[PDB]
Amino acid sequence: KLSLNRQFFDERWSKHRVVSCLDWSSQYPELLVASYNNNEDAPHEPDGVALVWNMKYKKTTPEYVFHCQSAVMSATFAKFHPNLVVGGTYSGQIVLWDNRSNKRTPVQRTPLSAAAHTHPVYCVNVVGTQNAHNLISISTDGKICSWSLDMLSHPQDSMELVHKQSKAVAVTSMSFPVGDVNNFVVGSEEGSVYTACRHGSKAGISEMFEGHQGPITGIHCHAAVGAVDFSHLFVTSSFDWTVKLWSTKNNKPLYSFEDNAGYVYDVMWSPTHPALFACVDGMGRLDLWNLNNDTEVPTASISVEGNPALNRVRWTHSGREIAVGDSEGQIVIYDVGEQIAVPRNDEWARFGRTLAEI
Amino acid sequence: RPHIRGAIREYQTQLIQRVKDDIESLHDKFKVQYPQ
Repeated sequence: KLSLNRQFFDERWSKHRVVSCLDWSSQYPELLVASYNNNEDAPHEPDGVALVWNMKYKKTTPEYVFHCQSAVMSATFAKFHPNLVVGGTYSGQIVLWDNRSNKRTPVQRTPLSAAAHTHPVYCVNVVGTQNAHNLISISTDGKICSWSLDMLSHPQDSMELVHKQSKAVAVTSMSFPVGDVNNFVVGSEEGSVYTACRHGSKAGISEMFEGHQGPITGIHCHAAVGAVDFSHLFVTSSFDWTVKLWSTKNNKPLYSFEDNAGYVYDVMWSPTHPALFACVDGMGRLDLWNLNNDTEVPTASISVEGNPALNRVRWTHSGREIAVGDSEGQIVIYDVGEQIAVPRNDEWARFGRTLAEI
Repeated sequence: RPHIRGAIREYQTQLIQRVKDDIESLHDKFKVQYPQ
């Protein structure tokens, strides 16, 4: 069972565009961000036009319109900035929009210097809390750059990302684990997914684990079972149609869950109910599932209207619903409803450990 | 020290609006000219 709620779409700004990454309100509740892509059929329009919506207000208009010059390859909210919107681009500059200024252009654009990114940033993110935060931009070039949300003309802390060999690490949708232990996992271009540190001389790339050959599209981490498990588990996504569960100590671990007749594009599993991961396809199917109940099948899955290549999906934080980003500019909103967080749900840990023994 | 420097933005903005208003008063009073 999947509770298909309302949808968000506006032809005024989703006119034959590609829905890029998403994010829910990391500060507010259920008011999400939608990064888009350029539509070369409309060259007069801005390339990257981000948009937001408000599920808690129950309306249809894209509440805010924001648009830099280039195509926004990534976007999300800002940590403890209830007026700001951070953003990655295709060119390499990192933008910064504001809502209260009513300026449909970002007010603080990262330069295009070598010290900054001159390659698209697929994953730019805030990290800790009030005093524990920063802004880490990681372009596909292979550089990380810490930035304050105040100073943006120069990266606060910045270094590259290379393996033991001096070859580049074409990152794609990295993710910090729970707690910001600075050991963020990095979805590389294809295979060689890495764990990478930030503080110490050992910062950067820790080790390579390869369990799939198709080019990576996403990664995610999660939290506690209700203070039962460590939950450092992180699942990935790739173009080989398979999704592998990983560990911080394995190299070719846990069963690579494969969805056939579909090009996997993203995974993100809500820490609420320790295992409820949702993958997507290049056909219009949301085949999400829990590993405790099922084993290798989508639990309460659904397909999507028409055949949209579902680009990105995000669980509604601290609760349950699903944001859906397609290859076509349209946002769909589903919900589990009946797939409530099971209490004392350690069945999954016993399950994954029993599978891990073979 | 960034450790220290993180938790003061609220107070900073309070002081900025103070600075703001006073420089605005300077725009006002200097916009009136010396002969008058």
